Amino acid sequence: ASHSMPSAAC
Amino acid sequence: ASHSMPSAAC
Amino acid sequence: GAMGSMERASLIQKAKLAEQAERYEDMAAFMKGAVEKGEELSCEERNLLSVAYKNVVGGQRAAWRVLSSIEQKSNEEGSEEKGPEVREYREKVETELQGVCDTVLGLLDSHLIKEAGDAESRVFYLKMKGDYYRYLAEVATGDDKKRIIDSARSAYQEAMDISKKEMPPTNPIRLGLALNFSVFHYEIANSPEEAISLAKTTFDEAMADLHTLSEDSYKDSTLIMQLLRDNLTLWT
Amino acid sequence: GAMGSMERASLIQKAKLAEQAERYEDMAAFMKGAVEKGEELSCEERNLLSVAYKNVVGGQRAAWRVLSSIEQKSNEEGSEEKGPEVREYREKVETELQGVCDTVLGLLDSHLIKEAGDAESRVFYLKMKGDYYRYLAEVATGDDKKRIIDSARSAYQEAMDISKKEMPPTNPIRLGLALNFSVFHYEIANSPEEAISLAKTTFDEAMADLHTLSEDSYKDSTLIMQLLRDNLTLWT
Ligand SMILES: [Mg+2]
Ligand SMILES: [Mg+2]
Ligand SMILES: [Mg+2]
Ligand SMILES: [Mg+2]
Ligand SMILES: [Mg+2]
Ligand SMILES: [Mg+2]
Ligand SMILES: [Mg+2]
Ligand SMILES: [Mg+2]
Repeated sequence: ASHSMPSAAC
Repeated sequence: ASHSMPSAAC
Repeated sequence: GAMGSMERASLIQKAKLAEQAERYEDMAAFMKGAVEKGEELSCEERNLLSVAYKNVVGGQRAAWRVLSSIEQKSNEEGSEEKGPEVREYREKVETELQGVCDTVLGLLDSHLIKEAGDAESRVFYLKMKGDYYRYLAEVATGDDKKRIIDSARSAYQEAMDISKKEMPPTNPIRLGLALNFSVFHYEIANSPEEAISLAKTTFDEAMADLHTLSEDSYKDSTLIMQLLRDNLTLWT
Repeated sequence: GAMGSMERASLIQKAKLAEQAERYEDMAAFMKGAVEKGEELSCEERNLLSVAYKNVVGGQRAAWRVLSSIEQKSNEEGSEEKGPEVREYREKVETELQGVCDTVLGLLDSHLIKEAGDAESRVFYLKMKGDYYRYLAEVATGDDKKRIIDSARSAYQEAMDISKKEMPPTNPIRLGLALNFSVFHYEIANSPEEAISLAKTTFDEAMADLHTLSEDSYKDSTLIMQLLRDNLTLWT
């Protein structure tokens, strides 16, 4: 239910 | 886009 | 086989857990192991086998269509040459898809079809045979393409002949068979009129038999009838 | 490795095709092959590596949670004993998940982190290290659980220290790091107040730096800020 992020915009 | 079916209700 | 040491009942139990977990490659391996025990399959077990492999080959077919589209665009006029990689990777997914179809066909031939005597089991397996030859035909391009198409047609035709003699027009096996054979005619055999005729006749004969059904059977049959109507709307 | 004979550029090309086809196991194998060529990764290549493995481990984590829920229910009072199969199949998926995490950690340790000198690459890899120790901690129960949690904390802390010295408060790497470290505090470390404090401070410091950004950078940063706000809404 928590949000996480794998990428990082270039 | 066409529909097909794999199972058959018992 | 890697499932040879596991009990039949434990393989079935784990196939159901795998379905709940959306682990369809596992689900298919468990059901392959259960078939290889050599005993016939119950109705529920037949449906577990077909759902597992439908989900595996369905992901492969979706990937193959994306890759084939990119490959065809790269072969248009004005498109930049990018080397062998698109073709190679389409071939990789194709070969994996073919391997899955060959595995299912092999289970049917050794020995599910020959031991199926009741109409419900025999028709179910012959339909599956037609379906997996159909998936082979979607990617076929060489010397055996015609023979692959004819193998799908022959399995579907034998299933149709038994279903018309032994089952009512609302039976869900008979309806799903007719649905998938109509798709074969439209998408594989270049026979759209045969596809539309079969879908229409199947729908109308089922409508006239609904009055014989319980509420639960009516729900099962009308769900498949709606798919026939949705295809007729797409094709006409 | 099975990708050792393929050119670096062809592995990258195929990873992008695999992403379009939703073939994330293939995508991860192609990117593992590219890392093993020994050259540093560009920004775009780092994101391909992380998207591939996130999708693979994400399906494993979702399956593990379904199976763990069924296992815990079977251990309640009044629940029927059904044998070892639920535990066995949860263990199977767990061991596969652990294997994927160990593969990613091994790529980071041999040799991505030690060759990353710029802040953007070093912070990205240290964040990934914290993330894959976090996924190990979600399934850990034995003598090494505390040490697994501390390895995640230590990687996230080193990444935070570099990011605060070298990057603006709106940088998307810095924001995604803080987001995922806040999740670590809430879900792994039993530290909800630390989680809420970090998310709040990160959000407020980013808001005050948005005025420095182009329209495109503003869109990138505000997307991650919304995730911080959504977690704060769930946790308060
Ligand atoms: Mg993440
Ligand atoms: Mg089907
Ligand atoms: Mg036995
Ligand atoms: Mg390839
Ligand atoms: Mg028999
Ligand atoms: Mg080279
Ligand atoms: Mg198992
Ligand atoms: Mg360097």
